[PDB]
Amino acid sequence: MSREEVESLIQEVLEVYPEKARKDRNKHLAVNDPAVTQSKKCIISNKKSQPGLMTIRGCAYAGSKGVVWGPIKDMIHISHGPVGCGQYSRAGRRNYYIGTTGVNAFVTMNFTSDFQEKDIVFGGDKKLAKLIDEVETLFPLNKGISVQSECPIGLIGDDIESVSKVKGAELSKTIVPVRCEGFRGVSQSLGHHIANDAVRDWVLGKRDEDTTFASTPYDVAIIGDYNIGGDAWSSRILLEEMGLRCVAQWSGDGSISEIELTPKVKLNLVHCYRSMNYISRHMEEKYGIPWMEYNFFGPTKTIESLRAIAAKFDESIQKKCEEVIAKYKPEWEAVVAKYRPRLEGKRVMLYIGGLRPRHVIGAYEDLGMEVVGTGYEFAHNDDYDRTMKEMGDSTLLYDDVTGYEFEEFVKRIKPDLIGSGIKEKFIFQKMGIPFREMHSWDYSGPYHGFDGFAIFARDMDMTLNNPCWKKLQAPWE
Amino acid sequence: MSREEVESLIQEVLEVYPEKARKDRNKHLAVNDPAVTQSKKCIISNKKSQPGLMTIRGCAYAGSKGVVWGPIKDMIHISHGPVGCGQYSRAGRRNYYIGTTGVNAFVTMNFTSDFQEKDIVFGGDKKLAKLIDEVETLFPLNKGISVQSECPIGLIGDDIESVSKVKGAELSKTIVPVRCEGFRGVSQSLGHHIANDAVRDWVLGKRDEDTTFASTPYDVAIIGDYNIGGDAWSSRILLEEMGLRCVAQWSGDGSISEIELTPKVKLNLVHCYRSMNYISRHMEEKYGIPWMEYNFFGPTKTIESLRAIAAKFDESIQKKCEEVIAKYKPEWEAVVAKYRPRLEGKRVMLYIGGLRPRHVIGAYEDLGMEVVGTGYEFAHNDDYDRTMKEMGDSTLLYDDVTGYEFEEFVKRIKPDLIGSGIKEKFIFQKMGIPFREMHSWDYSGPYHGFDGFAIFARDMDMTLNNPCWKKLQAPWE
Amino acid sequence: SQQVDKIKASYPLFLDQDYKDMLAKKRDGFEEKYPQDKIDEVFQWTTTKEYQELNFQREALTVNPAKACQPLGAVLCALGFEKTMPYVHGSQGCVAYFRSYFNRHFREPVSCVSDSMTEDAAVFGGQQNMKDGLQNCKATYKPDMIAVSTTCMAEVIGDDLNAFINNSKKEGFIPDEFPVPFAHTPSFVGSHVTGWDNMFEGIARYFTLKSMDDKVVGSNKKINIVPGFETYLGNFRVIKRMLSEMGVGYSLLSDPEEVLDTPADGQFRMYAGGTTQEEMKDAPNALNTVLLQPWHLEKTKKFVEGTWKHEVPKLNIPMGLDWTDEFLMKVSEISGQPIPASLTKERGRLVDMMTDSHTWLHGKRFALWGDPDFVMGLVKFLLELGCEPVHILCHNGNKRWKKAVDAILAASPYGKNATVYIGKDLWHLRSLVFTDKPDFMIGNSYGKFIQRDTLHKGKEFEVPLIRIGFPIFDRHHLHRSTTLGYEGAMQILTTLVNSILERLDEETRGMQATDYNHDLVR
Amino acid sequence: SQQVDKIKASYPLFLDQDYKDMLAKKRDGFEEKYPQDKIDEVFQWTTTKEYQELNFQREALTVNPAKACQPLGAVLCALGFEKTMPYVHGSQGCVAYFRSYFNRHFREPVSCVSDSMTEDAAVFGGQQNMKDGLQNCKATYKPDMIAVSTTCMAEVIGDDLNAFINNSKKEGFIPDEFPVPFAHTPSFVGSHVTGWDNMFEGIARYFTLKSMDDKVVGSNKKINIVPGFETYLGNFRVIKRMLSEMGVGYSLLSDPEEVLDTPADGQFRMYAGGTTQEEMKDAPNALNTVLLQPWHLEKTKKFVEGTWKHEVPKLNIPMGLDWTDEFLMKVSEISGQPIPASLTKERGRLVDMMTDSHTWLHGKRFALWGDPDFVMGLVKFLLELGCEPVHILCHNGNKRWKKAVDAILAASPYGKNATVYIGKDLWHLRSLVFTDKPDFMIGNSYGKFIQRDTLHKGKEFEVPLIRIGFPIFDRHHLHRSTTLGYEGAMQILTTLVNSILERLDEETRGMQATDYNHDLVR
Ligand code: ICS
Ligand code: CLF
Ligand code: CLF
Ligand SMILES: [Fe+3]
Ligand SMILES: [Fe+3]
Repeated sequence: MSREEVESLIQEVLEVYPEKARKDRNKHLAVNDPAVTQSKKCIISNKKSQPGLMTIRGCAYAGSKGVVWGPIKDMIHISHGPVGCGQYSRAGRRNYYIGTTGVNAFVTMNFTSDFQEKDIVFGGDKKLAKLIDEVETLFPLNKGISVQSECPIGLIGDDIESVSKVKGAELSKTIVPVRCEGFRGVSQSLGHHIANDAVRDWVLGKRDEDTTFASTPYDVAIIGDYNIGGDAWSSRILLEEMGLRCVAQWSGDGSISEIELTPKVKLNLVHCYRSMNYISRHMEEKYGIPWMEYNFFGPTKTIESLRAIAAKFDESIQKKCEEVIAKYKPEWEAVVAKYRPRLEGKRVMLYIGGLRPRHVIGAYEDLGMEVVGTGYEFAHNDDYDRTMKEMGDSTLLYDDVTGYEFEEFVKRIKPDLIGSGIKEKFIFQKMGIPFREMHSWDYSGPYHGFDGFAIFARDMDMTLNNPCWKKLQAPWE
Repeated sequence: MSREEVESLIQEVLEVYPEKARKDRNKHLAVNDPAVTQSKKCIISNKKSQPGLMTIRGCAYAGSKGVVWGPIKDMIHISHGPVGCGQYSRAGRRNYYIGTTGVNAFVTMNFTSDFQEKDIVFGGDKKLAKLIDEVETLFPLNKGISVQSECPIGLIGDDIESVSKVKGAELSKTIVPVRCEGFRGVSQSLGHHIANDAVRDWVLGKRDEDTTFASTPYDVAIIGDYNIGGDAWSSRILLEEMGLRCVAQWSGDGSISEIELTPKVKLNLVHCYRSMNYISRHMEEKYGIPWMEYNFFGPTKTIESLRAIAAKFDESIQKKCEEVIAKYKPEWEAVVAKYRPRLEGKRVMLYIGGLRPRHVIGAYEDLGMEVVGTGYEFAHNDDYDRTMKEMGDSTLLYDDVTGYEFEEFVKRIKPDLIGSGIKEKFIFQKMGIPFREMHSWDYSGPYHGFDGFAIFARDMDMTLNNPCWKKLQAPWE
Repeated sequence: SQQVDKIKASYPLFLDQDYKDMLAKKRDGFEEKYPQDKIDEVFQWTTTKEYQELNFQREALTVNPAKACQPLGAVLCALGFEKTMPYVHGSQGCVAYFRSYFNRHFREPVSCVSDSMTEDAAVFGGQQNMKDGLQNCKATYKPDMIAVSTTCMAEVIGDDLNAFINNSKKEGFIPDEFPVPFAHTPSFVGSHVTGWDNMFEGIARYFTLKSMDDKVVGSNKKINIVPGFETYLGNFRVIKRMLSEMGVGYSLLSDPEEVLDTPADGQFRMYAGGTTQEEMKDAPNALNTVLLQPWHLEKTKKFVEGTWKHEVPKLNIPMGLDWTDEFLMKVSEISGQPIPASLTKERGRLVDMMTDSHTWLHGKRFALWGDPDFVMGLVKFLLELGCEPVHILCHNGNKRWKKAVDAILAASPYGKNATVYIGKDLWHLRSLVFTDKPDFMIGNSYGKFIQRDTLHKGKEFEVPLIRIGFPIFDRHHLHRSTTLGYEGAMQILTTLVNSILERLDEETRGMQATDYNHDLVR
Repeated sequence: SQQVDKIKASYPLFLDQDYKDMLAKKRDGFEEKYPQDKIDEVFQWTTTKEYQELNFQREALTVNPAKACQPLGAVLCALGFEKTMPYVHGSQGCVAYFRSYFNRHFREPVSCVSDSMTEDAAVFGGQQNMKDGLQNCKATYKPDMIAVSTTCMAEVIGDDLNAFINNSKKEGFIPDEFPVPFAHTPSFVGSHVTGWDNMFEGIARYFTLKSMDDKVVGSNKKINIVPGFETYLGNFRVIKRMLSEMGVGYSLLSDPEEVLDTPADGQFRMYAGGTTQEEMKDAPNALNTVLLQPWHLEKTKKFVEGTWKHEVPKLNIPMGLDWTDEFLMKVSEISGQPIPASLTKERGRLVDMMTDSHTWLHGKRFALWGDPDFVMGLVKFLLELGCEPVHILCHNGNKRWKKAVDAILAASPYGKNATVYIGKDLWHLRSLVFTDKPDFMIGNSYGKFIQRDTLHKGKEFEVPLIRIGFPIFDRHHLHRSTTLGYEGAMQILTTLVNSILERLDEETRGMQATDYNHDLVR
C-alpha cells in the first residue's frame, strides 16, 4: 500500500525526464482508487508515445493484419509493401486453427508483394493485380483475399480499393482492401478500428438477402477471442455444454462463412471489448443483435459469466448451466487445493496491451495472489474505467509505460512475479524476478475456462517456485 | 617383380626383434610364388603368438560364442563367467537375423553368469542351475540354451556337462555345454573346432530317427555363411533362383531346427572352409552328404560357383542357372562400366583373418585392382595352399602379423587401400591411407552375390577417391 | 476435463473426444469446408512438376520469403559498439518487430529506440521527432553514442538525416560533441545484410572521414576485422581466439558478443562490451582490414579502400578447411606472425573427424538456404565432405554471387547436380524438394513447415530439416554455436553426421520389419 | 536386383519383395517359428507388472549388464601417462576386446600388448610369458614405462606379478632401472572403474612409496588432480581451463586427452602427452590432492592420505551449478587464488540458460544409468533444473553410494518419486520403463534396444534415449563433449531441452491432426 510512497516513487522516477517528456508522462501514471469511476480525472490514455522512450507499443498494421485479419484460416492475407512487415509477423502470434496449410488454410504463411525501388517510384497497382492473378492460380481453394497496407502504400498514393473492386468482380472473389498503414494512429488499437470497418464494409453484409441458414433461439457468436493456444476451443465447449449453438467465432480458428453467418445469430458474446466493440455496436444498430461482455479467466469469473449468459435465455439453458457448473466444480476445486498453498500471498505486476491486464486479475486472486500494479500499452479510458474497480486500493496504474519507468517501478515494488511481453522478459529474468509471458502464455495450452485454469495454476506455480531463482548470487560473492 | 626388394624389406623389419622373437617371426613372412603348391615350405601358421608383440588375434571364446554359436537366433547363449567377455562381444558382429528380440530371438542380448569372487572360490554349478531355471521363467519361447565357458570355468573345477545333462532332461530342453575357454588354443580357430564338436555331439543328431520332413532331390544347406550385412540372404536368393531349396544356413539367421534338418539335404555348400570344414567332413562320413566350397565375391567367382553347383545336379537346374546368369549379367556389367576406370590399377593390402583375404581377391580383380598383400590372423597351412594360387607372383604373404610389422610393410609398399579390422583402421587413416573394414564391411552389408558386388564397388570407390585424403598436409608446411 | 495430477496442455487436451466432437460439429455446421477428397487432390497437385512450373512462373507474388529488411541489420550493427543506442527514425511498429525478432533468436534483452513518427510527420517531415527523440534518449538511457537508421516511411517522405541531426545540435537538443552517426536504410532495397553494411559504413565515415590527415597505414601494428551480419556468438569468439593464438594484434569492429550474452546475476545491464570509439578512430592506422563476409560488405569495402587506403584482401568467408587455411595464411602474411602449432593440430583433428565420418557423409543430397556468404561457405564445406548440394537458394543473392557459386560447384565432381537459385522464396524450395527430393534441408526455422508438408505426402518422402542459420526460434541456445574456422567446421560436421545417423535409427527401429539393420555400432 | 544409379545396401534392399518372398518361404518352411499371435502375447506379457516382479526376483541370471571388467579401466588409466605401454598379463582375447571396445568409442588407435598366456601356462604359471613379453615390448615398441595389469585367468592361477617382474629384472630381460608398475585387476571383483583405481594406486605407489623421506607437503605450490575413469576429452580440457583461469598451479595425473585425440597429418603417433614420471615423483610435494570421482577412487584415497599425508577434501564430482561452485571454492581455499571474474560470468551465463529453458524442463521424468559418480552428478543437476529422476540405476553401485544418492534426493521436492537401484541391469530397467513410463532415458548406446522395445508397444509408449555416458558406439564424435563444470552443464542443458523440443515437434507434425500445436517459436 502506502499511496503516498507510490506517488513519491512516481515523482522520483519522473525526475530523469526532460521537461516536455516528464509533463506528458505524469498524466499516464496514477495511484488506484477503487471508488473513483471516472478514470479521465485520474489517468490519460490513447495518446502518441513520446519519442526516444523505448515504447512497447505495436503499429496499426500489427493491430489489423496481426490481430484481427491474420487468424481467419480460409482467407489469404497479402502484406502489401516491403518484405520486412510480414516476415516479422509470420506465425508470431499463436492463433490456433484446424486445416491443411497451403491448401485450404493459410494462417502461418507470409504472402507479400515485396516492393523494390521501382514499385516505390512507379506504384504497385499493376503489381497488385498480377499478384492477385498468381494467387488465384497457385491457391485455388482460398475463399477470399485481404490486402493489408504497409507504410509506403499510404505514403506513395496507391489506390488499392479500385484494384480490389475490379479484380473482385472479374474473379467473383471477395477482395478486402485494408488501409492499415503503421504511421496511422498511435498504436495497434487504431488498426483494430480499421480492420473492423473493413469487415463491416466488404464481408459482413454478403448474406443480408440470404435466408437459407436455419436459425435457433440459442444462436450465439463468440466475438473477440483469438484462440491463443486453443483458448476459444476451451471456451466454446462450455458454451456447447450449456445448450447454446456457436454459429461463429471471431476470429481465432475463424472462417469467412462464419463471419457472414454472424448477422443470423440471436446474441453476441464479446470477449475482447477493445478490438471488437466497433463491429459489435454496428451489428446491434443494424441487425438488432444484443451483445454482452464475458470473462472466462478463472473459476469465479467463468461461473459468473456462464450464469449471466444463461440468464439471457429460457429456463432449460439455466438448468444446463447449473449442470455444467456442478460438473466442473470438483476439478477446479482440486486445482485450488493443490496450488493455492504454493501461491498464497504472492504479488504480481502485469503489463499487457488491452483487456487482459484487467481480465486475468480474478484468476490470480482465485489462487490467493495479489495484483499490485497493472498497465496497458494501448487501452482507452473506458478500459481504465472498467479496470479501477477490479484493482485494489493504492495500487499502481500505468499507460504506455517506458522501459526505464517499468524497470524502476519493478526495482522499488519488488514483485514476486511479472506478466508481460517478450521484450520485457529477458530484462526481468536477468534481475532475478520470475517472468510469465502474458501475450503467448509462454507457448502453453489455453488459459480460458475450467480446463484452462488448471494449466494456468500449474504454469504460475512452476515459474514462481523454480529452483534457479535461488541461484543468481554466486556463493563466493 | 622386385622379389629381392620384398625379401630385403622382410629382413630390415625383422632387425628390430630380439633373437627368439626374430627367429619365430621370420617363418611367418614369405614372398608368394604361384607355382608352389605346398605352403609349409615357405610359411608357418597356426602357432602361438609371440608375447608383448601386439597381436591382432582373439581367443577361443570369440571363435565359439562370437562366431559360430552367437548367430543362432532362437537359442539363448549364456556367457558363463565374469561380466567382461559377453559385454565386449555384445552385438559387435553384424550377423543379420529376422525376429522379435527378447521374445523369440536373442542375438543382440548378453546373457551372463556375472561371476563374483564367491563363485570363483566355491564354484558356479548351483548358480548355473539356478540361472537356467530363471532363463526358463523369463524367456519361455526360447528353443534351446548354450553355455559358453570363459577362462575361469576351465581354470577352476567347474563341470558344466553334468549340469547341462541334468537340467536338459528335467526341462526337456536342449542345453549345449561348450568348453571354449579363451586360454585354449592360440586363436579363434580352436573356438571354431570346439563349437563344431558341440554341434555334432548335442544338436545335430536329434532327428536321426525322424523321417517326417519331406525331402527333394534339390535340397542343399549353406554352411559357414554368417549373414554379415545380410550376406547369406543375398546368396540364398541366387540359389533359389537356380531352382534349389535351401533347407538350412549355418549360422547367420539360423535356427536350431535348421541345424537339426541339415542331415536330410542332398548337398552341403560351405562358404567358409575354416569355420565349418569340421562338421562338413563329419556329415560326409556319417550321412553320406557331399560338400563343396564356393565363392560369391564378385561376378566371376559367383558365375563359376553357380555353374559348378548346378553341375552337381540335373539338366533342369543347369538350364535355370544359365537363366540366372543371363538375368544378372547387365547389372554387374553396368557396375563394372561405372566403377572400373575410377579404381583401375589400384593396389590393395588385406589382413582379414581365416577365409576372407583369399576369398575377396577376385572381386578386387573384377574392378581392375591388384592385391599386393594378403594376410591371415589364424589360418592353417591349407588356407595358404589355396591362397598361393589366388595371389600373384612376388607379393607379400604374412601370418599373425604384428602391429610394428604391418605398419612398416605399409610404409614401404605404400598401398592405395588397406582392408582390415577395427584395430588397424584409425592407425592407417592417420597415416593418410584409405581403409576399409573387411569384417563388418564398415557397416555396409552385403558384399555377397550380384547385389553385393554393386555395394562393394560403390564402397571401394567412395573411400579410395574421397576428397579428404588430399588434405592431411597443411598448406603452410 | 483435466486430471489435477496429470494436467494436459493444448496438445493433447484437444485430442480428447469431447473436443474432437466439438471441432467436427463446428466444421460440419458453419465452416463450409471443402470436402476432404478435394483437399487431398489439391495437395497432391501442389506436389507435382506442373505445379512447380506454374510456381516458378511467379513474377509479382512472393510466398514465405527468406530475408528481412535493412533496418534490422542496421540495428544489429549498431549493437556492436560500446554504450551505443540503436535509434531508428520513423514508425515505432518497426522497432517493436525488430526487438521481438532478435529477442526470440538470442533469448536475450535487445535495446532499440524509435522517434514514433505519425501521419502529421508524414505531412511535415520528422525533424521535431528527431530533436525530441535524441534529447529524450540521451537523458533517459545515457548512451555514449546514438546510431541512427531509417524506417521505410522516413525514406519515402525523404527525411534528410544529416540536416535533422545538425539542426538538433545547433539548437541545443544534444551537445555538439556527442557522436551521432547515421545511415539511410531503405526496406525496399536489398535486405538486412545491406542494412548492416550501410550502418557500418556510416559509423566508419563519421569517425574517420574528417581526420585522415594524421593517419599512417600500419602504424598501430594491428589488423581490422569486420564481421558483417553475424547471429552466432561462437563466430566472434573463435575469430578472437584464433587471432590471439597467432599472437596477432587485431581490432574487431561492431562486435556485440558481450551485450548479447550478459549473465543473469540479479542486475540488468543494458550495455556491455562493444567496439570503442577510440578503436574506430584509430582503425585507419591498422596494417590492413579483413572483411569476413565480403559479399554484403561492398560499400564498406569501397570506403575502406578509397579513404583508409587499405589493400583489402580477396578472401572468402573462413568456412570449412580450404578457406580457413587461406584466411590464416593471409593473416600470417599481413602480420608477419607464423601459424602456431596449436592451430596446425586443430586442423589435423578436423581432418581426423572427416576421415572418421566420410563413409556416412558421402553422396548425401542437401537443399539449403540462407544469406550469401554463409550459403557459399556451407556449399564449399559440403563439397569438401563429398556431399551433394542439390538445391542452393539465396533469396537476397545477386548475379555475380551466383557466378561465383557456379564456379565453386564446377571445381568439384560433387557439384554436377547442383542448381543455384537467386530471388526465389521458400515456396519455390517446397516445390523443389517435392519434385527432386534430397536427403536433408539445411536452413532456419521456417523450413520446419516444409518438412511438415513433405511428411504429409508420406514417410518415404519426408525431408528432415537441419537448423543452421538465422533465425532459429524453435530451438534453445543454438545461437551459442560456431560456424567459422576449424571449430565451426567440427561442429557442423558433427551435426550433419549425427542427423544422418539419427534418421537411420528412426528408419530401422521397427521390430521384425526393418530392425535387422538397427546396429549397435555405426 | 540393383539399379547402378541408385545402389541400395542392406536397408532397404531386403525390403524389396523378392527378398520378402524368400524370407517368408524360409520362415514358413524350415524355421519352425512360433505363431505371431503367441509372440505378440508373450511380448505383451513381458511389458507387464507381473513380469516385472518375476524379473526383479532374479538372483543368478544377469541380462544386458551395464558395466565392464577391471582390466579395461586399468588400460585406460595406463594410457594417461607419458610413453606408457599398457601391458596385460594373461590371455590375448581380453586385449583384443579391450582395444576394439575403446577404438569404437573414441574413433582412435588404442595401443595395448598381451603375453598371450596358454593352457600349458595354466599349470606352470606365466613367468616365462612375462619375461619374453617385457623384453619384446620394450625392444619393438620402445616405451618409457610399462604398466602391468592382470586378466582373470592370471588372477585365478595366482600369478605373483611382483616376483615375476623382479625375476625379469634380475635375469636382465629388462633393465633394473626401467619402471614397471603393476596392479592386480580381477574381473570377478568390482568393475572397470575399480580397475582404474587399482592401476592408479599401483603407479603412484611404485613412484612414491620408497622416496617419501625428502617430501614436504605443499613445497611445489601445486594441487594434484586425479580424474578417475573419464571417457570425455572435454572434461580434461575444462578442468585444465578452469584451473589455468584461476592461476592455480596444478598437476593432472593419468591424463590421456592428447593420446586419444591425435591429429591426422600423415603420421601415426603411438604416444602423445600424458603425465610425466617427474610429475608423479613430485606429486607428494603438492599442497593437496583432489579426486574428481571419489566414489571409485577409494583405494587411491587411502594411499594418498596414508602415505603422502595430504588432507583430501570431501568434494563431490564437479557436475552442475552447486557442485562446480563448491569445487571452485575449495580450490581457491587450498591455493589462495581468488575466483576470477571470467568464471563468475560463465556461471551467470549458465544461470541465464537455466532461466531461459526452465518452462520446458520442469517436471520431465527421466530414467538414467551409468557409473556412480556420473550418475549422482547427473541426478544432482536434474534436480537443480526442476526435473524428476524416476529410475536411477547403477549396476556397479554399492550400499553407501545408494545412501548418499537417497540423501541427495530427499533434499529436494523433485526427488519424491525417485527410486535408486544397485546391482540391477538393463533388462530390469526395461521392465521399469514399461510399467512406470518416464519421459526420457539418459544413458549409453545399449539403451537404444530398450527404446526399440517401447516403440513396439506403441508410439504413445516410446521412451526416447539421450546418449550421455560410456560407451557411445552408434553416434559420432560425442566423446569430444564436456560434462564437468559450467561448460559441461551448459552442454547437457542444451542437449536435454532440445531433445524435449525435438520430441514435441515429432508429436505435432501431423497435418490437420496435431499440427495446431506445431509452433514456429518455442
Ligand atoms: S567365420 Fe571367421 S575374422 Fe570364416 S572367425 Fe572371423 S564372418 Fe573373418 S575372415 Mo571377423 S574365418 Fe567369418 C571370419 Fe572369416 S568373425 Fe568373420 S570377418 S569368414
Ligand atoms: S581370453 Fe576370451 S575374452 Fe579374455 S577372459 Fe578369456 S574367454 Fe574372456 Fe573376459 S571378464 Fe575381462 S575380458 Fe578377460 S579379464 Fe576375463
Ligand atoms: S510501422 Fe508497421 S511494421 Fe513498421 S514498416 Fe510500418 S506497417 Fe510495417 Fe515494415 S518493411 Fe521494415 S518493418 Fe518497417 S522498415 Fe518498413
Ligand atoms: Fe538469455
Ligand atoms: Fe579418430
